[PDB]
Amino acid sequence: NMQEAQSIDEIYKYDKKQQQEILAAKPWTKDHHYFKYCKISALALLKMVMHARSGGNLAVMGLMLGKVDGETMIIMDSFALPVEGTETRVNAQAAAYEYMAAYIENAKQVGRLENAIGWYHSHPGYGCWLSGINVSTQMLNQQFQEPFVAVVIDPTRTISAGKVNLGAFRTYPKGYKPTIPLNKIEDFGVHCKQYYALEVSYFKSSLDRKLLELLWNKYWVNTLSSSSLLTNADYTTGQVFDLSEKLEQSEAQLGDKLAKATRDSCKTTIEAIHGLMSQVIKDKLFNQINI
Amino acid sequence: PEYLSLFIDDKLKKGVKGLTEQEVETILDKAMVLFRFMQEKDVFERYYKQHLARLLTNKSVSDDSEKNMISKLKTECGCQFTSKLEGMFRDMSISNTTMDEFRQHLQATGVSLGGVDLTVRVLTTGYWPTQSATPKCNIPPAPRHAFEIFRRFYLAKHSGRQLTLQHHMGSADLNATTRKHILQVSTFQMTILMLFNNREKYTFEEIQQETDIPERELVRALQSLACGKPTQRVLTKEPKSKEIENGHIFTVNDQFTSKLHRVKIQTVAAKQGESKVDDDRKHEIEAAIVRIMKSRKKMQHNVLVAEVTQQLKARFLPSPVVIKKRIEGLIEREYLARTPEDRKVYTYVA
Repeated sequence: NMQEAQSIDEIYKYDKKQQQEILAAKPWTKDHHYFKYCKISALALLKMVMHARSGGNLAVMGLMLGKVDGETMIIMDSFALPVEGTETRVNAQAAAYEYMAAYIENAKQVGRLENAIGWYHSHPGYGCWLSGINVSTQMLNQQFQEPFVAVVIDPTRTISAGKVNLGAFRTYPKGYKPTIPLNKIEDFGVHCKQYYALEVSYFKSSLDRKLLELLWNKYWVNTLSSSSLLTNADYTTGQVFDLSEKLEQSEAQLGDKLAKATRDSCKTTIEAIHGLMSQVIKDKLFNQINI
Repeated sequence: PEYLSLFIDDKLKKGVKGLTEQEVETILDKAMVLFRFMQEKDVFERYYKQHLARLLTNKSVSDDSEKNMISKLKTECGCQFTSKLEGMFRDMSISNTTMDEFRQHLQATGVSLGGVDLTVRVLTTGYWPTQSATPKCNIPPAPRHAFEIFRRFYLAKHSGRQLTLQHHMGSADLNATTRKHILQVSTFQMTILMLFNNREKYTFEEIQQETDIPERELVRALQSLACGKPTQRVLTKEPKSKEIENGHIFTVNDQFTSKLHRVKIQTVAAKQGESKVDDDRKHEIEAAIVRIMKSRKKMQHNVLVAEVTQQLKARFLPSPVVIKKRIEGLIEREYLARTPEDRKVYTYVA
């Protein structure tokens, strides 16, 4: 069951005509919040993470390759740049651009049919947000290269907490505003009203899943007995709290959001039913032997 | 600014010409508005210190005019330097009141060694400028005992402090020879004459052996006691020469000459005033610059000052004043140009 292109690998197709039609029509010119979804390949995340950690506490960055399907940015590769940078400020003077177009020209022959879809930057341990000059960077990147998104990575937070600190951001055009609050400015920038985040999800290939499932498990009291359904109790409480506001906004709209709210609630209920199933299978495995 | 301080000192020194306070206060208003368009008041106030150090002598000022001008300066300047000049004035006033108290104590409890007049004018160390560690010139017996009893009195009352008597500055008079003439000497000359007294035929090496006379500032006094004296001609040396190295023998002579009974050698004050930090300053500048760009830590208004001095290993190198001036001059463009009204956002951790 590998020769056929399943629903998992169907995203690995680069249709030149469809992308050309999308880039010619330009539906994003009218709707400012046109893009919402950001799908990212696994290996891009891997290369990004290893490049961020290889530089240590020095900021590193690169250009990513991908396409756009409707309102979803599908990124299929990451790439490193030969730049010199400090903890907070970088230049990318000439070496990056001497290894940017040359890399594209080289990749045109190996089989890489993708083009520039955005850039990722590593912020070492000071949040996932668009800086005061990075917002202008995405300003002039989007003003002429409309299919585009800025990716921000925190290496220190990911390496310490254990969760991927990834953020996909796009900015509003100058003039589109819709005194600063004290809760949306610490997790964002001082120009938080000038940019918004996009939902981020990842995809992989069928052979990737097959290799992962046979790589190494052990994980008997590491996964099969790990206080499941309980470790993310704070996550579930936060989710069940914000579904209240989601449903109340949906009801106000009724007096569409409701499908999104139902999907959001279904995700949590399915996750915790999976936790219950794991607990039940553990009970049937260990407790009920040798009565 | 040195010129402005010179002009202010010259105008305030001689209040006979234009004793009206209106013209003086209009001059001070002009000086204040001229200083307003200018900056860098640190050199301005260190020059104030230099001129007022060489107030230590006879007042020859108006006092209340200085109080008025310093009050009008503090109205628009603030604290620290204005407060230390207020400390100057408060120190002088409390010194004169303590002198009055000591005189009252001497009158109440009679002390024979208090017959000599004492005009102790103790100062403070945290506000007044410092010159050096000062020498340890020997004190004659009677002044030594008078200062000892004054020290004993001052260790009483309010305790917790000592008095390190200096010798760089001071005004004294002495009765000499024949009509008795009153001469004016300044500390070192007093001890030199006292040593001359008990035995004649005293040479320079003998004086230098047991007086702890200074080395660098000795040059000014050595060429002031002779080599260009006025018509008074109180004392001369038999080795008449421009330079006197080691063995010029001094002699005591009557030399009555002038009939004036208040001959003074204050003229030496009118002529004695005439006439590697590179690596340290480079290191300080580089440290300040790397601290201001590198830190970028979350601050509101003061924790940045804490972390910058935390980063350094040795102290007195930070010197928070340089951080203050750097962050003050750092507002010229976008970076560190945040709102004074709400000093909350400071690029946070970026």
